Amino acid sequence: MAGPLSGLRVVELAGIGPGPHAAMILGDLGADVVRIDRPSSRDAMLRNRRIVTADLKSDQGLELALKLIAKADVLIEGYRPGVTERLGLGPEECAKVNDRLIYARMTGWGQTGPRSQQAGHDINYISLNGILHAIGRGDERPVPPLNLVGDFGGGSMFLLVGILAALWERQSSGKGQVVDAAMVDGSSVLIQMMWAMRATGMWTDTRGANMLDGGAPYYDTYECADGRYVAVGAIEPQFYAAMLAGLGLDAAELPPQNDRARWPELRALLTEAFASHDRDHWGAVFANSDACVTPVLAFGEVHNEPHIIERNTFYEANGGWQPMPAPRFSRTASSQPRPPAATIDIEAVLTDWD
Amino acid sequence: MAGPLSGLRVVELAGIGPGPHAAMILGDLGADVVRIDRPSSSRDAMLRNRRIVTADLKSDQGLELALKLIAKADVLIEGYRPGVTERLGLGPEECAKVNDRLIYARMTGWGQTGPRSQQAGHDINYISLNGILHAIGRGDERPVPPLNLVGDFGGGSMFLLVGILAALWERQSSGKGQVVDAAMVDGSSVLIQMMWAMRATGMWTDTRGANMLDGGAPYYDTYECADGRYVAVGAIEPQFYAAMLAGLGLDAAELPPQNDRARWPELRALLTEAFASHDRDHWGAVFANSDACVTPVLAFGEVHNEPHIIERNTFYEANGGWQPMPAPRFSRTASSQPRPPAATIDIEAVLTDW
Ligand SMILES: C[C@H](C(=O)SCCNC(=O)CCNC(=O)[C@H](O)C(C)(C)COP(=O)(O)OP(=O)(O)OC[C@@H]1O[C@@H](n2cnc3c(N)ncnc32)[C@H](O)[C@@H]1OP(=O)(O)O)c1cccc(C(=O)c2ccccc2)c1
Ligand SMILES: C[C@H](C(=O)SCCNC(=O)CCNC(=O)[C@H](O)C(C)(C)COP(=O)(O)OP(=O)(O)OC[C@@H]1O[C@@H](n2cnc3c(N)ncnc32)[C@H](O)[C@@H]1OP(=O)(O)O)c1cccc(C(=O)c2ccccc2)c1
Repeated sequence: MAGPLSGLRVVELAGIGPGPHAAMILGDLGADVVRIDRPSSRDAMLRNRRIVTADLKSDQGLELALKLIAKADVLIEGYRPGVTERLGLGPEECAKVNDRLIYARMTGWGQTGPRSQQAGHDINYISLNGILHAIGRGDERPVPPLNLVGDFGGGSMFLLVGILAALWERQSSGKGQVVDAAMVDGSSVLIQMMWAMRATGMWTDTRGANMLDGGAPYYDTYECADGRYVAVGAIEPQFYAAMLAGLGLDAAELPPQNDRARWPELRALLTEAFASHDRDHWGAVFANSDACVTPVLAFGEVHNEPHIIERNTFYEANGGWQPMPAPRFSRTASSQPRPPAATIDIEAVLTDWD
Repeated sequence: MAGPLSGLRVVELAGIGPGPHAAMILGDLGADVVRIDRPSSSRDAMLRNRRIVTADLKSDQGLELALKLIAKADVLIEGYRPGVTERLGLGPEECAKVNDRLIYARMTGWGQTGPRSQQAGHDINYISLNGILHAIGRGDERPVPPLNLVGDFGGGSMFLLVGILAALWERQSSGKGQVVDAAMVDGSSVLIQMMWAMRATGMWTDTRGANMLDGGAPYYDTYECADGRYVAVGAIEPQFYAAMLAGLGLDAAELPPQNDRARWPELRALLTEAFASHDRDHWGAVFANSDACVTPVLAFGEVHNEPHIIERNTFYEANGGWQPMPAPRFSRTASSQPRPPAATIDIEAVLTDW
């Protein structure tokens, strides 16, 4: 198996959202990933796995599972607190059969506290810690950033950092431990820059009035003549100057880049400029530029973008394109993901593993 | 130094955004983090858990001090355009000669090669190219940037972290380091792999504001309350949706079906009128301890008053401002409270200590 995590062994108890995403990235980087689902696969998030079923409520299902776990490095579970305990797959049961196991618990609200038993999804976790309120236009209700910030960014990715930091700690101590990854925590660390900026008077709680939330005319999207969009991210004054020259705009006509009181007016001037040509035109004009102006591509166009094609950021599978592994490694390179490995028998795996 | 990454030694060539966010988290988890800034130069909490040092790397003495640190360290982080470290004398090849155990971590937006590899850019630019930006915001309006959460951090720093830590695990076999190439355009593509999966199997359109998780579903969105503040609704599962309806006072019999997309306009109007009839804190009461997946959308400034946030110590206080505590959490080797940014140190003192 290709990648820096060759021969890492990972047991995944099937769930949704973050736990499966973390398992995927582990797979992607060469880990041996076995996912236990329940007797009751077309999701490419299940790439780079062996799938096995087992009623974990049965006596045998439990016993089989504990044999897997005994032979593994990492266990991932993404159920509400208490769930794995009741199955007899809790951290303490696992530590009897393998004091080396990294026990990885993926929740939204965490392991304890008043909301620990509440159902939730991404939108709920990011609502509570200030993140969701900060996203969208000011004259309007907050908009969910898909499920990128709670499930993945502040979720799976923190589970991963935890699984791999604990594997490092293990090398010097010989012992596993429990990783408690809560989306409400990770997503808060994910947005630490805003907490830093608010502390130094450089971020408000007003939506749509900030450097990076879309309120700044040099950090936003603009509609073009054809109804498609560009993104502008020209924060540094020299990039900003370069953009203005490429728009045909004389800097003397315009309010200061960072006079926030005149942003409305600046925006109107830039709006009229971008509107006068189509997206492709601006993509051309600004190629090789430090003006920080890029075409906003829809998913279906991404496969036609030179920089995407030539770095092979995607590969063709199945119905269509999928992201290749990340990040990239010079010596032990990941390989192209294996499609979801149709259900094998949990005994097979055990023989294969000893 | 507390945390699972105790012992880990890290050199960070000062940059902006992902590079320092990665460095911070390593610090957060116990790593020993030394940051080399240029002398043309702390109230940014993103530079917590650091020793800072000065050094002109353009000078001959600068370079060789730098090169000593690198020799005695496990990890190098740099986030400059490709070719910059080379032309400084700090490239991978030069580093591999004073320390072949080094994890050489390269944080960019566009990657190390290809047509955009020298273009300046920010978060909004990298997510504009891979389909992400286009998918965020309401359907009748231009895309809205999800702050810099998806490119810089979730799809940037966090992949840098996984790469560093995956390579550290690899260096337990081979005894040799390697080059980690983390590009935001790639990492953020893996961050959104779910949408690429659903797109392949007909469960996600390219139409902004018309999907299950982008705000198009009346049961996964925010709603404005009587007081002009908001709640989040994430009631995807039918059981949770039913619980929400009951709390709202709406009879399922009078509403269109939850997933009859063609009648979402009606459904949304009904839910809109219901949520609008009481204030956010009413709904907060009604639904606490419920599985209805309704939470208050708090602003940053109110987060410190939320019981579940307080009790799990998701935040700590520092220098007039709350800041996030490290994530994730570890049962045995817990992280400490982060130390504030430390006034500078002489690069000699550090080489001694090491
Ligand atoms: C955008 C969105 C997301 O945000 S995904 C992230 C959702 N949040 C979390 O994951 C946080 C932690 N987990 C939970 O809070 C719950 O898991 C629950 C999701 C609320 C469901 O609650 P429940 O259904 O009540 O489950 P539970 O955790 O309470 O326990 C159920 C268990 O089932 C039993 N058993 C488990 N394995 C087995 C087995 N092998 N054999 C037999 N039984 C098993 C356990 O014993 C336990 O049962 P109980 O004893 O306690 O009954 C998101 C992201 C991605 C996808 C989705 C979709 O919904 C979706 C759907 C279709 C297409 C695309 C997406 C949503
Ligand atoms: C939301 C937003 C973000 O998205 S942040 C992420 C931006 N993207 C990246 O980071 C990816 C890779 N990097 C770059 O593409 C460039 O770095 C550049 C920043 C575009 C432009 O930088 P340039 O100014 O051209 O620098 P360069 O990297 O090409 O080369 C600079 C070098 O400087 C020299 N030298 C370095 N160290 C030393 C030293 N110790 N002594 C002497 N010289 C040194 C090198 O030699 C080289 O110079 P040259 O030889 O080539 O001249 C974001 C995130 C966070 C913050 C911000 C803010 O802007 C902000 C600002 C204020 C408050 C709050 C936020 C924005």
